[PDB]
Amino acid sequence: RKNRAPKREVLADPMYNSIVVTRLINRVMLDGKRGVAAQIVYGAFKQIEEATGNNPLEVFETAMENIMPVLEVRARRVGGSNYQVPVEVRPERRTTLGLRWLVTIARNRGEHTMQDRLAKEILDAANNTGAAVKKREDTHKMAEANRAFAHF
Amino acid sequence: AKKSMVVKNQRPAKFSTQAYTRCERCGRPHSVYRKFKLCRICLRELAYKGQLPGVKKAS
Amino acid sequence: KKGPFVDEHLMKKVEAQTNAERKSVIKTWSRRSTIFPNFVGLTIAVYDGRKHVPVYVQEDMVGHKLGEFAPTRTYRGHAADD
Amino acid sequence: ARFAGVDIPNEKRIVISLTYVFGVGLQTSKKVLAAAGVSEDIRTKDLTSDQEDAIRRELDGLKLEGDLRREVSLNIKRLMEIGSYRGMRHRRGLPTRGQNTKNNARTRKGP
Amino acid sequence: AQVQYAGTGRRKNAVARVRLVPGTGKITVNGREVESYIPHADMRLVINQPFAATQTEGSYDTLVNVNGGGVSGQAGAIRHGIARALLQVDPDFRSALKRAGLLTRDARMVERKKPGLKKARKASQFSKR
Amino acid sequence: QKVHPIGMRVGVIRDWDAKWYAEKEYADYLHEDLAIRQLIQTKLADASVSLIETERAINKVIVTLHTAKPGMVIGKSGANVDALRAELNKLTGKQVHINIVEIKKPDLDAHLVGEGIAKQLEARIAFRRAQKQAIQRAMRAGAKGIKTQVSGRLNGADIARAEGYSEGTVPLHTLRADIDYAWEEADTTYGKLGVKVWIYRGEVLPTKKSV
Amino acid sequence: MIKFNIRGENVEVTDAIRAYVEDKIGKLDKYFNDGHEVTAYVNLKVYTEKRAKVEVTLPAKNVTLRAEDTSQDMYSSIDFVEEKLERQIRKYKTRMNRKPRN
Amino acid sequence: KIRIRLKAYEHRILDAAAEKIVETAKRTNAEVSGPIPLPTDRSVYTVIRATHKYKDSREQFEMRTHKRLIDIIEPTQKTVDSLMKLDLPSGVNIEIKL
RNA sequence: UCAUUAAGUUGGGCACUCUAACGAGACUGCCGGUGAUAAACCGGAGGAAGGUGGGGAUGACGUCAAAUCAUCAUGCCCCUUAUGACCUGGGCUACACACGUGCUACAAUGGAUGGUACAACGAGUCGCGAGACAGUGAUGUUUAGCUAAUCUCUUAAAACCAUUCUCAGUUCGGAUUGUAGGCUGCAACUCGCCUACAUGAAGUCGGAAUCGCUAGUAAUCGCGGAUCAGCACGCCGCGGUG
RNA sequence: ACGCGAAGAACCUUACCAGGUCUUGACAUACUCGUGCUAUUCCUAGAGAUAGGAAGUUCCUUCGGGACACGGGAUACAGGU
Repeated sequence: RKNRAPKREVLADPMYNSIVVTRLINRVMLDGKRGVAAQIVYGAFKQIEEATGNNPLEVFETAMENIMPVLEVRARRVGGSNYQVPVEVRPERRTTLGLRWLVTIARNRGEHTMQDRLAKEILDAANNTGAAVKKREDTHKMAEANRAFAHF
Repeated sequence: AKKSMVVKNQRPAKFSTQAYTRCERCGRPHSVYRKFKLCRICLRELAYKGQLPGVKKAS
Repeated sequence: KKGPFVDEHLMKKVEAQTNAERKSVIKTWSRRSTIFPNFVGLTIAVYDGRKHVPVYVQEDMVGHKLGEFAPTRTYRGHAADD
Repeated sequence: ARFAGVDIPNEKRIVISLTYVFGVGLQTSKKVLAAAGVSEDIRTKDLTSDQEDAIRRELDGLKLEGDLRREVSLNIKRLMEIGSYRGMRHRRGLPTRGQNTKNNARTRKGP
Repeated sequence: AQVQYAGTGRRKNAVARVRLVPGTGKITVNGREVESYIPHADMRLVINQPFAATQTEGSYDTLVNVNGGGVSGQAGAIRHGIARALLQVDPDFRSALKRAGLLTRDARMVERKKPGLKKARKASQFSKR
Repeated sequence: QKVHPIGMRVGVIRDWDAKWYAEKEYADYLHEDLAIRQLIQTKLADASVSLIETERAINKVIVTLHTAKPGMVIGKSGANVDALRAELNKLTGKQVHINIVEIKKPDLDAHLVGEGIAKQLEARIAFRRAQKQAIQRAMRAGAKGIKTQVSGRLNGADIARAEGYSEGTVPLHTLRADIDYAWEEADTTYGKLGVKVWIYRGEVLPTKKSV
Repeated sequence: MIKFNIRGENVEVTDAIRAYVEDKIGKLDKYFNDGHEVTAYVNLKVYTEKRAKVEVTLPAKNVTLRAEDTSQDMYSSIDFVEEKLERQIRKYKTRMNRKPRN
Repeated sequence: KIRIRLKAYEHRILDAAAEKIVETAKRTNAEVSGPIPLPTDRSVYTVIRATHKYKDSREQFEMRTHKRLIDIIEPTQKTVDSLMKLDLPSGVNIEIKL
């Protein structure tokens, strides 16, 4: 629409000190089940607490590096000549898309509990390989085809 | 039909199982406020005017 | 059920045909009928609205109403079903 | 015997290990869960040694599972033609609540 | 106990008759914990920005009286009831009340719904017949 | 669709024609008193209806009435609404009450202007000069925003013709509409005539606030 | 194609000229890619055909377009209105194919 | 213990000015807990906005109930001599109890 | 608050709930970059609220001859032995089949384990209807209270910890069924239920596609009306989470 | 257009049909009359209708009777949802 109509803001964590704790609640939390959502998030820094026992931001922020790409895409046409001319949006939206990525693979895995397949992707996020880095290189390799800007 | 459907339920039938009530202008079927003895549809014909403390502009 | 329910005038034909003769049909009406164990072995009609159905009774006919004595709920039936 | 000795599962309670069985369930299988004093039990891959021997005739209160088969059979197959206002609808196949069969009840109704 | 300070703030069909004790920062809601009235739900730690983290800090024993609402309703009554109640014990927290708000008790809610509409923003569905 | 001004005024934005309260039988006495109001408007059949507000009271009823003039309607000297009032006592069986009050200047009433000119439409008046005539009479007599409306139906015709001189600042969308408005159907062999009279002398009309 | 809904909504239905409907929408199935749904909805009345209303709606898989048009004869409404569907697809060539205009 | 409900479907009409004919009972009397605005009791109507077909929209009418009390412990039966007069409106849901 | 313990309920305490009956409370009001000059914009402070604070309403010249011949009626038609009726049950809801159509599932956030805390919550001492109770529940057995800012409703759910089923057509998933009972009414199949129980089918996340969703907004959970002897996932509003 | 009129027609409720089913019409305003308190309650049969009988109707003001018009002779036409 026309304007920069305002967004909303949730508060950052005092427990493990990240706003993406409660934004991780903003993607795992479905049907407004915020207490179960915090049970999964606090249970996931508990998944850090068995595996490494370190700060949440090691696995959580290396995970953020895995799931925050550089580039995203856009449809831009001449009259049908859809040059996929790209953009590189800011870390609130990039972090938001990475939250879609961790809710994606840390949701849709046929394992035992939400903290068990989210133990597969928060613990494999502690293994910091595979699906996330490919889940951004799937757009990163396209940029050479996205070399055109407004040329023809 | 206006008298087998107005006058008939005015005539004593068996019970409430038989003679279901309605307003007394036109014997219109249910959706009838028996708490105010009048039909919705026929009480709406008043609610052209309205003699009620309800707000009139369709809240 | 507690506080049972039963016919009245063709209850007086249960008591007017149980004593006299177990034979005839009736211009019946019943959504309010039953069957007693004494009632078995006779013939009664079922009011669909045109055909007072002449059915004798067997002990299988437990105490239902004449709205469900025989399936006189007319629906044809053998055309396109199941 | 065998009734309780029929087709043992592991990992379960005996109550689900008897709703598992054709019949005895949440009223009665919990009733003889307590009457044999079982109470979860198993999750074991062992039922007991002798609460079997209780639950032979303690379980054998239902008359019978094979006469649940012959109780549906002995019930309805006499109950064919009372009307047959209900038996024809039940065995032609529609759920005979007196149920609105216009569109839905699609699986038992038959597409 | 002693006489109140009239802390009259609330939100969203809740009542926060906040009993106001000049104290240490002790929080006891209806003689209980609000993690015993509505467990828990980190809104226990969104009592702090109403009261404790407000200006870092306000230290009074607020024996809070509430009912109504819920994890956002009477926690909004924590916001206006206990932020405004903190203003009632000490009126020197409007640096925070107009640094961050914590007032108006805005009562944002669902519309005066049009009859016929389900949630006033959703229909059954339509394809095109 | 068109909003009815009195249809959003006379309930609570203007106070009630049933300007009384009850506890349980509110719609009972209200609706049956509206049937009684129908009996008033049909048993003024040799008179002129203006306005009536039948009331229930502490004495379980006070009938509020209005006339279009006292000198002709109320009786030979005042005994038609009084003898017919006792006839209402032998209708519903209650203490029954007369209120002889002329609705002042009924050439500024939507009832007598539009219904009178509709009775002259029964007398087959040229309806355009009837519009200019009557709305010129009352617009001549004030009526800060004033219009009307006539439907069609001439011996097998369409729905509605036009409406000349349907004028006057009647800000019906706005929330300042103080309008004596009416409407009418004239049933004939040739058809029916809708007559809808907007009269706007007063400017303001909420009647809903009191300390 | 996929599905119809033939509906004579005042007079009974007769599948000679309804088959002619089925064949000119057969030429819709010469100009089809997925004939997702259609619906015939026609209306003829008294007084020696002072009208001839017909209708068919066209929910294709991307576009939807109905046709409630008239002639004196209902046969002529099937004629000129289904020919109007042909010329509508003739209007729908560049409106369908030429997603480039340049 | 004279206690007066002016129960009203809405108090905010002339029945708010009915508080003065009972203020005739406030005078010639003392110890007046005066006008108490009672919690309003609501009521709901939902009806077809059209007549018979095409129900896109409905209508609602929330008949609420704005009530009133005055609480005087002493009757002072010259205020029962003031009980005989009660002017406006014709009929309101008034309760004058002990 | 004198509380001073069935207890918010008291001889009482009184604005505390603010109770709703009232006024004042945000009007570019003020300021800066401004705007051709203005209307305005951008923002700032104040301001509880900031740019018509927010939400309903307010359907216009006019269109759709569509709907209202079952409120309302004229043209004519059957209007008088008939399309006007009294009764009686069976249809009206029937089902080869498409879309209208929501909930329920497929699952571990579930499903059992418990004890929460909440807005609502309107009719009513006409009726709602206790901790008096046979209970599996329908309902009795009692109806206490109940002219409602009394009372039975009104103690709603998720968040709470407790155990497991942590993996599967699954303590499943609830299609029926056969019943075995109660409620309603004169009567529960057509043409209401509800409470068991036993068997417990699909179903292992949904073509083409569609639609809705930028704030308490989707999602979500409850309450009442709603009709009414009986009978409501979607059926009105309100809010609980988010 | 389809949680649509119809936010509850168990069913005579219903629109409409079957059957019993009458024709001053069930419901009717209508001219006229031997003339009146219409009672409810019944009993008989019948599916109930609907028929028969029992007390259930033989004038409330100067008296025709208004009043219950009683039940009829009948223009009149309500009663098609």
